[PDB]
Amino acid sequence: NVFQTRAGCLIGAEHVNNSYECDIPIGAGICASYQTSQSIIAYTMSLGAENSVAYSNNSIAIPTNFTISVTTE
Amino acid sequence: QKLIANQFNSAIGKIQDSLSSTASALGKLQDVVNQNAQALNTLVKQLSSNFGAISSVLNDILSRLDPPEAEVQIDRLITGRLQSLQTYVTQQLIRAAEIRASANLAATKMSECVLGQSKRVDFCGKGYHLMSFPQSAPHGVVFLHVTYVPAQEKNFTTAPAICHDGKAHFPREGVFVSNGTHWFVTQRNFYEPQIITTDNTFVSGNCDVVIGIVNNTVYDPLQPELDS
Amino acid sequence: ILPVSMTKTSVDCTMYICGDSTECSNLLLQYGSFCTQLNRALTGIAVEQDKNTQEVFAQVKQIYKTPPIKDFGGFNFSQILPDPSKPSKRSFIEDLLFNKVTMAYRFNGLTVLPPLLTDEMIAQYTSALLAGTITSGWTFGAGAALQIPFAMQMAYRFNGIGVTQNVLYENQKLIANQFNSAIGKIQDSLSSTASALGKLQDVVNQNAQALNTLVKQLSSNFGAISSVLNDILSRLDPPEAEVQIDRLITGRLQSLQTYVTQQLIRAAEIRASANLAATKMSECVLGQSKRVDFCGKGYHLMSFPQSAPHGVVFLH
Ligand SMILES: *[C@@H]1O[C@H](CO)[C@@H](O[C@@H]2O[C@H](CO)[C@@H](O)[C@H](O)[C@H]2NC(C)=O)[C@H](O)[C@H]1NC(C)=O
Ligand SMILES: *[C@@H]1O[C@H](CO)[C@@H](O[C@@H]2O[C@H](CO)[C@@H](O)[C@H](O)[C@H]2NC(C)=O)[C@H](O)[C@H]1NC(C)=O
Ligand SMILES: *[C@@H]1O[C@H](CO)[C@@H](O[C@@H]2O[C@H](CO)[C@@H](O)[C@H](O)[C@H]2NC(C)=O)[C@H](O)[C@H]1NC(C)=O
Ligand SMILES: *[C@@H]1O[C@H](CO)[C@@H](O[C@@H]2O[C@H](CO)[C@@H](O)[C@H](O)[C@H]2NC(C)=O)[C@H](O)[C@H]1NC(C)=O
Ligand SMILES: *[C@@H]1O[C@H](CO)[C@@H](O)[C@H](O)[C@H]1NC(C)=O
Ligand SMILES: *[C@@H]1O[C@H](CO)[C@@H](O)[C@H](O)[C@H]1NC(C)=O
Ligand SMILES: *[C@@H]1O[C@H](CO)[C@@H](O)[C@H](O)[C@H]1NC(C)=O
Repeated sequence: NVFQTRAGCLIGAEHVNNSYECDIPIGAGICASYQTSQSIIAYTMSLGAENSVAYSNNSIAIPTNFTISVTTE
Repeated sequence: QKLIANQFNSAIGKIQDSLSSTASALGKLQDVVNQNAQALNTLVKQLSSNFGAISSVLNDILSRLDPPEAEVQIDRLITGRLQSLQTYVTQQLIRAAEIRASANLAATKMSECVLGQSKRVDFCGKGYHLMSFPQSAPHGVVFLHVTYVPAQEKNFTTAPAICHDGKAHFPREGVFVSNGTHWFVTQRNFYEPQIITTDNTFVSGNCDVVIGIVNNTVYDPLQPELDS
Repeated sequence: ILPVSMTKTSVDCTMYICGDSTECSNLLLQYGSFCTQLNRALTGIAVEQDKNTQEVFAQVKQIYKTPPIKDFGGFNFSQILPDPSKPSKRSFIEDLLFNKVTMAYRFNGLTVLPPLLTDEMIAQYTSALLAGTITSGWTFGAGAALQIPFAMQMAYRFNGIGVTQNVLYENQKLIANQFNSAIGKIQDSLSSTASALGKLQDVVNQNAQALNTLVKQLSSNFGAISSVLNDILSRLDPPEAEVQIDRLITGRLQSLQTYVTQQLIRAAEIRASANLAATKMSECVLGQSKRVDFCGKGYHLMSFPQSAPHGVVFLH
């Protein structure tokens, strides 16, 4: 099972038109992950999830509540 | 206060479960320890390489040959090993600076983040920063950044200004909002509506210039206080 | 203008040294782990290059996109926002940049690996970062983005620098024109002079520089009778040709460590420059900087990231 990429000739991973988070970085946006039986896949990495802020010149969103997170660095 | 306590205390508890099963979060440290022992290993293996000479054992070249030949061979040993040091050494210098570059980054976080409160954004991690707690780790340091992240939002109609008598009123701190009827001024990073009075707002200009000013009535603390 | 990543290269040590010759290839084994530790070295570079580009550009959890209709109060971002009519969507400015900056080395072994993130992706980040900066203020770096009227954003960014917000809303129209007319000249500043991008241009050159040098080292005798690895094998009986090929190998094998060490040192500079970007990107773009002349001369209001080849460009 062969597929042609931007980064070269890939073998043994079924192409996927869907696009998910980059998991195992390959090259030029192609990122592979294991999950679906199962087979290694290859797909164009989605950079981020998509959002569109709902914006209008009078529209403001002020947080009513908060969290306190402890992030190890 | 109480609600912030549990949010803090629980958020601590998550850390200890993270690191408990997490080998990767220390990858930065684990890599540094590795890469040294790596080049240290490779430095050692280079003692087993011929480098073109007839053997990699120093004496076994000697006792095989009469020394005036060994003087030639031991070159290709020395020329080899001496090089392999300068490779390893020049590595360490480069790698040392890399750590040196991360030491400044730590010694700055230690200074600014721990000992201060960092106005810098995302220097101490995502969210507005409250405090950090350093924790030692082998050949490294681990900060626990306590950061303030807002959560629940509510769409609000807002206005940059409010006419009263034709004067313009602007908030000292925060912004005029309304849920659609009553105009409230509130602080920015938390929703805490308050009725709009002169103590909330200062006067500047008049009603022509501002783009987006909206009619309203700014209540006066003082006026009722008079009426007796 | 800042460099961010440098061209990711990976060299085949056994081939680059010994072309198509087991005779030479066997000798290389007698130097041990040099061949392997070079790949271990260059991979360390090549890996973190896509870590640099990772740290800089993607600090944002989600990809925001500008609203369909642009009313910012008079500020015209069509210059800096993604161009909906280009096949690769990149803001009008970024095209000015990609024009300025610009199997040869692959024949030997120097294979130029593709950067993990395609340029079109880089332009989606710098769209997001720029989409959230415009609509959501600075809050999108601290959590969920919060839509706020852009003109009510700039009232804060004046309070940041100590100018009371009543200045803005009174001067808004004026400030609009000064902004727009300032953006325009950024085009010609880039359009009419090719030396502004020298920082990037220098990085790209020095990389392609050493590669040329590294290649030309193949043609040097290094004391051996010829620079063609086969000629030494063709003319001479091997027992002597062994000593000859050493001077080639010793020469070439050294000549890699020279090149490798340069890349390590040079990458360590980029690694430092990358953090400077990631620092600006976080503090300057995502927040508002109180650090005098860190974001560039003057009191700082906001910054607009723009991608450039193996680099990044901020509009302060
Ligand atoms: C702010 O959010 C916190 C949760 O993060 C809320 O606290 C929870 O409130 C519910 C009641 O609806 C309790 O059952 C939970 O035990 C509380 N959690 C904790 C950790 O104490 C809080 O009520 C929210 N406050 C506002 C004003 O929205
Ligand atoms: C917006 O918020 C204000 C402030 O609470 C609301 O005004 C109050 O609404 C409650 C409704 O339960 C009344 O009992 C109070 O008498 C109101 N007080 C004032 C000063 O108006 C208002 O109803 C809210 N409107 C919306 C659409 O949410
Ligand atoms: C705010 O209120 C003022 C009056 O308090 C409004 O002014 C009126 O504007 C219209 C539009 O031309 C005039 O025909 C009226 O004569 C004005 N009123 C007076 C008393 O002169 C103004 O339009 C309001 N604006 C907003 C945005 O609410
Ligand atoms: C923002 O500026 C661009 C150009 O900098 C404007 O696009 C121009 O629009 C006029 C329409 O009057 C055309 O005649 C020009 O040919 C356009 N130029 C380009 C390069 O597209 C755009 O209209 C401006 N928009 C805002 C909201 O200010
Ligand atoms: C993706 O969809 C196209 C049709 O648009 C199809 O030709 C292609 O085979 C699909 N890819 C995979 C991996 O199924
Ligand atoms: C604010 O309005 C937008 C409009 O699309 C909506 O998606 C969003 O959920 C609203 N905010 C909240 C807190 O529901
Ligand atoms: C805000 O935008 C709307 C368009 O949806 C327009 O009708 C209104 O006049 C604008 N108000 C201001 C203050 O710009």
